[PDB]
Amino acid sequence: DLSCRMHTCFDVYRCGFNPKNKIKVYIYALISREYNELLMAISDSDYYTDDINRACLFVPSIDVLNQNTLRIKETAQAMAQLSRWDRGTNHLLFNMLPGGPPDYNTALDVPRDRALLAGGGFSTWTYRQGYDVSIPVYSPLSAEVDLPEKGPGPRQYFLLSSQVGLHPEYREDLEALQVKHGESVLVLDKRKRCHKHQVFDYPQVLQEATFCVVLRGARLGQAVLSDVLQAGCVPVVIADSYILPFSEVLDWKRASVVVPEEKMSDVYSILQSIPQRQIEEMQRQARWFWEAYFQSIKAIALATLQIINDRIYPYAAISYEEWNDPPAVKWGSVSNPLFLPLIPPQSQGFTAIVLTYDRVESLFRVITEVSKVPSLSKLLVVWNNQNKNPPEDSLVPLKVVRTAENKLSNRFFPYDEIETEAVLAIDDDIIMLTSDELQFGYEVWREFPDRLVGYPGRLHLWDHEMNKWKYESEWTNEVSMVLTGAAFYHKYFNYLYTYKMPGDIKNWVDAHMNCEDIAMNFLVANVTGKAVIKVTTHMVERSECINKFASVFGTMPLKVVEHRADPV
Amino acid sequence: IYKGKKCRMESCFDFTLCKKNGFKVYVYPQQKGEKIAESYQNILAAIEGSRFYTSDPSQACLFVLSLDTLDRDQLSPQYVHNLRSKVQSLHLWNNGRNHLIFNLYSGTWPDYTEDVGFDIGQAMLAKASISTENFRPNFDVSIPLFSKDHPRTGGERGFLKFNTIPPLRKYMLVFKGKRYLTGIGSDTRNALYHVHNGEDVVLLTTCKHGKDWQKHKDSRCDRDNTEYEKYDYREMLHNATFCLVPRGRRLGSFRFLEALQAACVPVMLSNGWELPFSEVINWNQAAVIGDERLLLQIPSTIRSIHQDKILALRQQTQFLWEAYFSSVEKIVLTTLEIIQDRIFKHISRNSLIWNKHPGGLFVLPQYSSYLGDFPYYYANLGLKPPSKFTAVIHAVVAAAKSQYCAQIIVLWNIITDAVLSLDEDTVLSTTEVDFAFTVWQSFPERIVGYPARSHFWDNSKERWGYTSKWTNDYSMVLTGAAIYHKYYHYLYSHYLPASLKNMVDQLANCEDILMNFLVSAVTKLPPIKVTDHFAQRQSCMNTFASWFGYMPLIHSQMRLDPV
Ligand SMILES: CC(=O)N[C@@H]1[C@@H](O)[C@H](O[C@@H]2O[C@H](C(=O)O)[C@@H](O[C@H]3O[C@H](CO)[C@@H](O)[C@H](O)[C@H]3NC(C)=O)[C@H](O)[C@H]2O)[C@@H](CO)O[C@@H]1O
Ligand SMILES: *[C@@H]1O[C@H](CO)[C@@H](O[C@@H]2O[C@H](CO)[C@@H](O[C@@H]3O[C@H](CO)[C@@H](O)[C@H](O)[C@@H]3O)[C@H](O)[C@H]2NC(C)=O)[C@H](O)[C@H]1NC(C)=O
Ligand SMILES: O=c1ccn([C@@H]2O[C@H](COP(=O)(O)OP(=O)(O)O)[C@@H](O)[C@H]2O)c(=O)[nH]1
Ligand SMILES: O=c1ccn([C@@H]2O[C@H](COP(=O)(O)OP(=O)(O)O)[C@@H](O)[C@H]2O)c(=O)[nH]1
Ligand SMILES: *[C@@H]1O[C@H](CO)[C@@H](O)[C@H](O)[C@H]1NC(C)=O
Repeated sequence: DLSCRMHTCFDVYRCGFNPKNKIKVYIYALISREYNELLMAISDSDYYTDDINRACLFVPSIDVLNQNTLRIKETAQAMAQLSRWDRGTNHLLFNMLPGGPPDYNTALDVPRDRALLAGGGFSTWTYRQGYDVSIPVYSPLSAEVDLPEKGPGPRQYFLLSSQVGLHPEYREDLEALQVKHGESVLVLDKRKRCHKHQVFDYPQVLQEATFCVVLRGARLGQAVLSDVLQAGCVPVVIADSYILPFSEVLDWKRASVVVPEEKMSDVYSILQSIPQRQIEEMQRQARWFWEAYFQSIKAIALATLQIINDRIYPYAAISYEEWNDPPAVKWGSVSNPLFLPLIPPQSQGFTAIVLTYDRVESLFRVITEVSKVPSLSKLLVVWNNQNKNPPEDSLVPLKVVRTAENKLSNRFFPYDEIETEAVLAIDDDIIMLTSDELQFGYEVWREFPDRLVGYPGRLHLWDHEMNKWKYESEWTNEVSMVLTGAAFYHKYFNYLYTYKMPGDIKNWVDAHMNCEDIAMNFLVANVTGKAVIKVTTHMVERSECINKFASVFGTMPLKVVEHRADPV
Repeated sequence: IYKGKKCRMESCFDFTLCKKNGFKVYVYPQQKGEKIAESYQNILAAIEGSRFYTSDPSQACLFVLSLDTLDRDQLSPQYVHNLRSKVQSLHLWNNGRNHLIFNLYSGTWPDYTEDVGFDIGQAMLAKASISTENFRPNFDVSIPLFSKDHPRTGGERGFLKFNTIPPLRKYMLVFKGKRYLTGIGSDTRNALYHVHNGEDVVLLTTCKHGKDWQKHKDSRCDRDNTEYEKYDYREMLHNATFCLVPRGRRLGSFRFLEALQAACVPVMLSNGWELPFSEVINWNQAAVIGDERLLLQIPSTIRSIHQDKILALRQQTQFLWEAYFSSVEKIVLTTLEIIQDRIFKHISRNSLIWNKHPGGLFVLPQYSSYLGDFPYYYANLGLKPPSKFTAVIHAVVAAAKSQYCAQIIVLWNIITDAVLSLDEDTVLSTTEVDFAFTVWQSFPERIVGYPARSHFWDNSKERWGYTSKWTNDYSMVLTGAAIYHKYYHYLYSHYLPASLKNMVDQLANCEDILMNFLVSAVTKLPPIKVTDHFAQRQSCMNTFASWFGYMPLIHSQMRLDPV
């Protein structure tokens, strides 16, 4: 039934909400090594369970992928005899050759009144939009030969077409393009690719071209797609009405070029319009797609089950960036959680937090100086001494909080008493600040809600002699960090420091009693991916802290900027 | 065969008419004798004010009717009779081949189906409430259901002024809407008292539908009505985290757009509803989609959602509203751009442009399909801003600059992404230019320049102003000493309609003002300042604001300076 969707022909009572938002797949017990490997990959995943009454999906142990000897009536009989058919309400089916010798229906020919199909070649007419999933067609050449991981760059050829048994029209148009341009378009004829008076190896010839052509010879889905992705050349699918595999989640627009079948003589002109940078990007995306989804049957099975699980639990679906980022750009990505360009008004203010151990004579000065500024809402003071008590009745709203333990990281806890967004963390030692400076700092924070706005300026440099980072403060020519003393920042940064801090950085800063500002700067510069705004054995410890923070992150999130904000 | 209900672009569409790189839409003239609704007037004005509008029928490859098709219920007062004859009698109908039909309501009382009435044929319909089982995957466009008072231009700027953590409020799931005693589609609303709770899941219902509801009422309605009048609906949506948007008579409802304005994450209950612009917008980032069959355990599922997920959903809801749903002009332009992104499937927008700032309506893929050619997607990729800039000088003197300057272009009357626009009467040192470019590298989306001017709202004349001396703040930086992205040149030349630029040319100025308007509209962020002839500026600003519908300029009192 082509009209079936996930809201009508699917059953959601069977599997509902669970703490671990993963669907549970049950496999029936009964041939191709392909299907055997698919089932083994499913079994050794997080989705395999027993107690059929508890699982949601069902994957029959019947050979479906190859339609040449499918015995469609026998497959229908097996599906009926599955003893758990239930009109195929939740069953998942896998296929990669949806074609028949009389006619290519571009879909499985079994009845499958409501069964879910994960096919290789789907047309835009035989593909259920939110129900079915388009899976890649597997070529054994992907694992048979391990091509070198050649980097992106210039190549000898520009356009290539290595296919066998094409229709005469396509080949004639390709030969016309080759005689028209020459030395860039190479049409190969019949694991060996044979040109005129020259021989190439099929897996390795694709490495010499920056574009590889995939055409519709039969079934609308060709195994050459996986080889093209593996070799790194950008696939040019000229198979109109073809839905690219995993197009639901993957962005095929950044990895392949699709040209309609009518404009085949225009292929060269279309491909000349693409700049080289997008060529490199598409090559990297193709390599990543092969190594993550096309490489093995296990990747295909995992991606299919994960797409289905995202469909059944939309609130848990993984991110788009996780779907289509190579690990290089995934590590280089930012994904700022505070990305809305909204400017909060002056109605709210900042909940100032003052961290003190001793020096309760500058702290009174600090409170007096901070309280004079406008827009201040709450002056929280955190008391870390287990021994000394704060002066009671000797101290606009003010709250004094006592810490269970004396840890330096108690100035960054998310307190429910904070009803604003800006948080001004200020220490007692800083006294040369006026009200107008704090007010202008808050005004600057209004336009930059997702980054530090701190008055002190400290940077870092690279030392050639020791091959380690160093902490530099004596001279000011550029700024990479602003100390948490008198630093405006979002309360979400406090939440991140308290909970989402990788490694043992919180434990380390608690133990060493120092280097909280550097850790805060590191975390903020990593999460937001933006620099900081400055408003106009001590050193060894700071340098060791910087080196440790760089080691735990694997790189240096800090960025050098030479600009400061001052009143107009 | 494939020319019936199962129409797609490669079967029921004439690519040869669009094969010319000139995608234009043609509006039928009015018959001057048929009643027309205000919403359809807004749709037609949005199409006609767009750059896609052309008067010559031959050049256009997209057609939109002049007859009101938005209201297709015979019980409604905007229904147009004998529309089948009036659509078959058209000379350019051509079986509705390249015709785009807008629709908002359909169906009769006994069963609200997709009764558009007249034979659509091969035309594509931008219907509001589309069931997924009756939606063409790459042919139809699902549009939001907007009111007759929905703004034509501009917008309400959303509601979420503060991004608060934890991203929670006084209640969690809220719904104040009518429950229908008889009819179709009231099951989910009637079954809400099962999950109604205290001040965590407050679900209000009203049985006062029509005039004969008294006969069909039950014992439950008596208590509901008194408690219904306790909370205000607009207030309730603002004290709520998740806004329930169930199915009423039809799949779509006005409550979806109200959930997005209120910044509450909508929890749709309508089964099989093709969400507005689903084919280009990822709806798992701005909303929570939950089946109405598992209605009882919905609140537990909502509680299971992590706080970071809630923060991301709320912000994405805000962005999506302010990008693609704020005004009917935005909806029409979104539908037209979705249409345009299917003719040439190599010059179209990827899924990252639609679902990230600034949105697809300001990102034109005809400039380039490479995300690195735009100033918005450097952080998302692993790229850095370009290190070289092209200096463009418009001459109607010194020009001493070598560092960071790949080339100098002098215009008498571009390879790098960054563009330095300079006026020959302005003298700038090379160190200043280098500092400006270094500042721009941190903020590639904005405009970084030395001159700055601001605006004001004069209540006496109800008119926008322009000041240029000793301002305490600023919202515009002149292009005469500014650094920006060449895509802004492309956007100015190919996005704004010819009228604004024509007035700019005829007034001999006001191009920098319009440039600042455009950049502030696309970025929604103020520019950065680094360190008789006066009368027409106000008219320029008023005309530009009238075209936009609001004032995109945002004040700023910061000033980046070297250390
Ligand atoms: C006993 C019985 O079977 N009664 C029904 C009677 O309730 C129906 O009356 C209603 O017609 C309303 C109407 O105004 O025509 C109709 O409201 C709808 O139409 C208006 C425009 O006229 C739209 O603006 C509304 O959005 C739409 N209301 C919705 C979506 O509910 C209402 O739905 C009907 O209840 C009557 C048909 O008129 O049929 C029987 O007599
Ligand atoms: C923000 O912090 C995260 C981690 O908290 C950073 O991700 C880490 O990035 C580094 C490289 O920048 C990755 O190192 C790489 O590890 C692989 C093996 O995993 C190795 O083969 C490579 O040669 C390289 O050393 C590291 O794995 C990665 N960690 C995680 C958990 O993803 C991220 O880069 C930081 N962001 C910024 C902007 O600094
Ligand atoms: O056991 C301790 C010692 C110090 N501090 C905090 O350390 C800060 C003082 O740091 P320091 O005296 O090093 O500042 P500096 O002298 O470097 O300006 C104050 O906020 C104290 O609350 C703390 O929380 N616990
Ligand atoms: O107390 C209320 C109840 C409803 N509405 C409005 O009524 C519409 C949805 O209510 P209804 O039950 O009529 O939805 P329908 O099922 O009729 O679409 C929205 O525009 C709401 O803003 C409102 O403003 N206040
Ligand atoms: C909901 O928020 C508004 C803020 O605009 C507030 O005025 C109102 O009192 C809140 N609701 C309740 C029930 O307090």
